[PDB]
Amino acid sequence: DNIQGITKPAIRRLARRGGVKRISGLIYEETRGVLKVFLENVIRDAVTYTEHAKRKTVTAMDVVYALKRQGRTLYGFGG
Amino acid sequence: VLRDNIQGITKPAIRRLARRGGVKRISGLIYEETRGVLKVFLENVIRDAVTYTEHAKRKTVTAMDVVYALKRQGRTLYGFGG
Amino acid sequence: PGTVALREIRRYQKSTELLIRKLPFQRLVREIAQDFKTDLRFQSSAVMALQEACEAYLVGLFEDTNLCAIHAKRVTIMPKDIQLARRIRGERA
Amino acid sequence: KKPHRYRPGTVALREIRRYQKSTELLIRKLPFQRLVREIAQDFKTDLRFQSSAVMALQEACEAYLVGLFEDTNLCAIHAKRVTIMPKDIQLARRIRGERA
Amino acid sequence: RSRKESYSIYVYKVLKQVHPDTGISSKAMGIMNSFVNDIFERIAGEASRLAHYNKRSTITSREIQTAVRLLLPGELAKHAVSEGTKAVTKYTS
Amino acid sequence: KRSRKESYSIYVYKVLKQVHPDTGISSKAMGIMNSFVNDIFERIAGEASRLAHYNKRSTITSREIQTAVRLLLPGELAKHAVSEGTKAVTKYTSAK
Amino acid sequence: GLGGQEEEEEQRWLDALEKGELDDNGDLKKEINERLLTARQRALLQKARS
Amino acid sequence: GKARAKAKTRSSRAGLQFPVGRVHRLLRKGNYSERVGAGAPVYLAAVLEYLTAEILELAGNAARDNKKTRIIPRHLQLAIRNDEELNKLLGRVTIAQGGVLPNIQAVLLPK
Amino acid sequence: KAKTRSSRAGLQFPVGRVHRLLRKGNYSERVGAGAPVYLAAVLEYLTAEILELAGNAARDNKKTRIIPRHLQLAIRNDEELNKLLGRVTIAQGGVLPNIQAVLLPK
DNA sequence: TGCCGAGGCCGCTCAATTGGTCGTAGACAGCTCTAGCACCGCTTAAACGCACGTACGCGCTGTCCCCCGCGTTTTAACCGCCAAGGGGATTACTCCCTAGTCTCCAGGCACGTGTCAGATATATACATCCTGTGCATGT
DNA sequence: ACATGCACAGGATGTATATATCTGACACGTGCCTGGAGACTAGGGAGTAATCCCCTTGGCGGTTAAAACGCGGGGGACAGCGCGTACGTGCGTTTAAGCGGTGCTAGAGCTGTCTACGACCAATTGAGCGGCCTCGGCA
Repeated sequence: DNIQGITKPAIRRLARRGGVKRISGLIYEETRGVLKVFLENVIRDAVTYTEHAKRKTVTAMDVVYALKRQGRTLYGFGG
Repeated sequence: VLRDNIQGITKPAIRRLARRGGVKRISGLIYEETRGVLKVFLENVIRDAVTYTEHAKRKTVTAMDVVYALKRQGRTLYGFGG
Repeated sequence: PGTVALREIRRYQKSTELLIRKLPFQRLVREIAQDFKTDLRFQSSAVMALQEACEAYLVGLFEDTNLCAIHAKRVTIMPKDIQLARRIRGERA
Repeated sequence: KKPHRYRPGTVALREIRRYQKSTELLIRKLPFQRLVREIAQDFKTDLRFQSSAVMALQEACEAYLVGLFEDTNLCAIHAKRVTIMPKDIQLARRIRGERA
Repeated sequence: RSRKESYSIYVYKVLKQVHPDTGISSKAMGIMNSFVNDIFERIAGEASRLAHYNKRSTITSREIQTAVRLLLPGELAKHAVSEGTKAVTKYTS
Repeated sequence: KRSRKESYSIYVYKVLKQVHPDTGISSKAMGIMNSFVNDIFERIAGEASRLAHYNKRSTITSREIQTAVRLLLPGELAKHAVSEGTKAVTKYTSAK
Repeated sequence: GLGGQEEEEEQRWLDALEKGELDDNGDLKKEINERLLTARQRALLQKARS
Repeated sequence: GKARAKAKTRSSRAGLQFPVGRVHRLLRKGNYSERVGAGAPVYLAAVLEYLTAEILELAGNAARDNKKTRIIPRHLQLAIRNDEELNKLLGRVTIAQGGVLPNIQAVLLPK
Repeated sequence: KAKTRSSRAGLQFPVGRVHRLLRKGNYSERVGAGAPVYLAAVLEYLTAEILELAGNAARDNKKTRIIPRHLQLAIRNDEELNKLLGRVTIAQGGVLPNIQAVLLPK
C-alpha cells in the first residue's frame, strides 16, 4: 500500500490550484490511477535512460530527458 | 486577382465532414465558426510551408514544402513522400 | 426523422473520398497564401496534401466535438463544443 | 471579515486564491517519494534515486495534475456543473489523446 | 538525369514474404515509403539524442536498441528487440 | 578532481545587468534560464539541421537560421528576433 | 504588524468578490503603465490600436 | 589484388530483406553522429523490417476480410486504428486517403 | 591582441561557445561564420525579452530579486511567449491567477 | 340470457437495404534491363570507447515534535429528474452555377549542367577569458 | 543565519594567423508543368417551406460536499555507512578513409493482363392489412 499516500486533501489542493470549485468524492480514487499511469510512463523511460547509461541511480537528467521525450518539458533541473 | 473565397467551403461539405466524424445533428452557428477554424489551420500550415519555399529560393510550393510544415506542427502526413 | 442521418454517417465513414470540392479548396489555399507572398505557384500534388491534412484535421475535430456534445448530454454539436475541443486540446489559450 | 462562510462553497474560492498564488508543492514529499520508489521497483529492482530527481518527478506530476484539473474545469463548466466528476476527467484525458 | 531512392521494392518483397497472394497500390506504397522513413527518422533522432546525452561520438547496437525500447509502445518493443538481437547475432558470425 | 561544468550563467546575468541594473536573480531562476537557453538553442539548431537536409545543403548558415527562427517563434517575436539577428550580422560583417 | 499589508490585498480582493466587480480572471482590476511594455509589446498594442 | 564473386550484401549476411547498406549510408549521411557502428544499421534494418512485417500482416488480413486482394490506404488505416499498439505509435499521423475507423458514438444509436 | 566575436558583433552572448556547440552537436558537417552570430543574437534577444517581462513582474510584486514565479508570470502573460512555451513546465512556477467566470458569485 | 364489440393473434402483401454478376480500362506487375552508381572487399590508419581502479560525494538507513490527515456530524447547495414550450434543424424540392473534365496554349520556372572563387576546416601558438573558490554582505 | 555578489588564481578554451580545397553561388540552356482560358457538361448547392423534436428552461426533491469540530499519527527534521559515480589511466578493438568491381535497384520503356471499379440484379429483411377467435359488458 503506497498510492494512498496521495492524501485526500493533497488531491483537493491540486484541484484547488487547478481552479475547480467543487470536487466529487469519486475523484480521489480515480485520479490516483491517472497520477499512477503518468508516473509509470515517465519512470519507464527514465529508468531506460539510466540503464542505458550503465549507472543504477536515476539521475535528474534521466527524468528530465524522459519528460522532454514525452513532450512535457521541465526547466530548473538543468535542461 | 483576389477575394474572400472562404465561403467556397460550402455548408453541405462541412455537413459531410461532420457526418464522417459521426455527429448526428449540426446547429446552424457551426458553419461560420468552422470556416474560421479551417482558415486558421490553413494559415498556420501555409505560413510555415511558404517559408520553406522562400528559404529554398523557389516560387513553387512542392508537396514536400507542405509535408515538412505538417511534420513540425505535429500532424505528420504519410502519402506524399519523405 | 433522425434515421437517415445515421445512414449518412455509415456511408461517409465507409467511403474515403475528398468531401470538400477541389476548385473551392484550391482557390482557398491560394487566397490564403497570396498575403504571405504574392504569385506563389502550387504544385498540383501539394494542394491535395493540404486537403488531406485539412479534411483529416476537421474530421479529427468533429470527432472530439462529438465527445464534448455527448458529455454535455445533448446530441447536437454547437460552437460551444468546438471552442472547448480546441481550448482543451491546445490550439488556443 | 463580513462574509466568512457566506454561500458555503466560498471558502472554496479563498482556497483557490491561496493555492493558485503560492508555490509550495502540494503533495507530501515522503509519501510521494515512497510512491515513486515502490512504482519503479516493478521495472528494475535495487534502483537508487538522486535526491533532486524525485522532486523533478514531483514537479512534473503537480504540473500535469494542475493542467488536467484546469482542463477538467472546462469540461464541467461546459456540462453546466460547478462540480467535477470522473466523467469530466474521462473527456479531458480522451481529447488530449492520452487514454483512448 | 535524376533519382528518387525509395523503399518501394523492399516493402513489396516483405509483403510477398508474409502474404504471397497480395499486391500494393502505389498510393499504399507511398504510405509505406513515408511510414518506414518516419520511423527511421524517429529512431535515428532518438538514438542520436541518447548518444549526445552520454557524450559518445558513436551510435551502436546498444544505443539504437535503447532508442527502440523508448520509442515503440508495449509488445512491439520486446518483439522488435528480439528481431534486432536475432539479426545482429546472425550477422556477427 | 572533477572537471568544470558548463552554463550560460554569466551571460544571462550580464544581460539582466543591461535591462534591470537595479535587480537580482535567484539561482533557482538561473536554473530555469540556463535550461531555457539550452532548449531554444537545441530547437533552433535541431530544426535548422532539417532545413539543411531538405535543401541538400552542407552548411548551417546565417542565410537559413533566419528561416528557423521564423518557423519556431510566432508572430512579432519572430520579426523582432530576425531584426536582432540582422543587426548583429550587419555589425559583424562590417567589423570582420 | 506588517503582515497586515500582505493580508490587505486579499482583504480588498474579498470585498471585490462580494461585489463581483472582478475581471475575466477573477483578479482585482489593475492599471496599465505603458513604460512597463517592451518595444515588441508596444508594437503589438499599437497594431491592436489600428 | 582480387575479390570474391558475389561478395554478399550485409542484408543477406544478416538474413534480412531490408537494405542494411542503404541504412548505414543514411545514418552517416543524415549526420546523426560522427561515427555509426557496424551493428547499428543491421539492428535498425531488422526493426524496420519487423514493424513492416507487423503492419502489412495486419493490412493484408484487413484487405482480405474486406474481400479485396491489393492493399490500398484504406486497409492500412483499418489495420493501424484497430491495433491498440500501432495506434499509439501512430497517434500523430494522417494516412492520405485512408478514411476513418467506422464508429457511431453509442448514445446516438436508436431505441 | 584578441577581441571577442561577441563584443565585435555588439552582443553579450558567447558567440564562440555558440560556434563550438553548432559543430559539436552534429547539426551539420559545416557551420558558416555568420550562423553562430545570428543565432547568438536571437538567444540574446529572447533572454533579454523574457527577463524584461520577469523584472517588471518582480518589481510590481515588490521584490528586489527575480524568482521562478516572476518567470512563470512573464512566460504566461505574453501570448507570443506562451505560444512558444506551450510544452514546458517551470520548476516551482505555480500558475496564472485564473478563476473561470461561472464559478464566481453573481 | 342471447349477443357483439374490443382486443389479440394469425395469415399473405408489399416496399426498403443488402450481397452478388458483369465488363472495360486504370493501374499494377513484370519485366529487360542498361546503366550507372551505390555498395562492398580488400586494405591502412587514428581514436574512441573499454576495462581497472580509487577516492570522495551523494544516497541509504536510523532519530524527535507539531502540523496536517482523519474521522466525526451537520446542513445546504447542488445535481439529477422531470414537464412543457417553442426555436430551429431536418427533409424534401426546384432551379440555377460552378465544379469537374478535357483540351490546347504559352509562358515561368525547376532543374541539370559546367565554371570557378571565396568561403570554411584544417592545424598551430598565444592569451584571455570563465569556472571554481574564499568570504563580504544583504534579505 | 543563510543566498547572493565580488576578487583571485589557472587551465581550457577562443582568436589570429596560416593554409588548402570544394560548396554552392552563379549563368545558361532547357523541357517540363503549371496557370490559364475556353467550351462544355450535370451533379451539387442556395433558397423555400413544412413540420417535427430536440434543447432550454423552470421547478422539485434527494444526496453528496463543504464545512467546522476535535484527535493522533506521520512528515519534516538531522547522524552515521558505504557503495557507488567521475575522473584518470593505458590499451585493443573499432570504424574511416580510400578506390576499383560489379550486383542491384531504377525509370522508362513496352506491354500486358486483372483486379476492382461502376452499373445492374436478385435476394432477405423490414413493417403492414385481411380474417378468426374470445373476454368482457350487456337487453
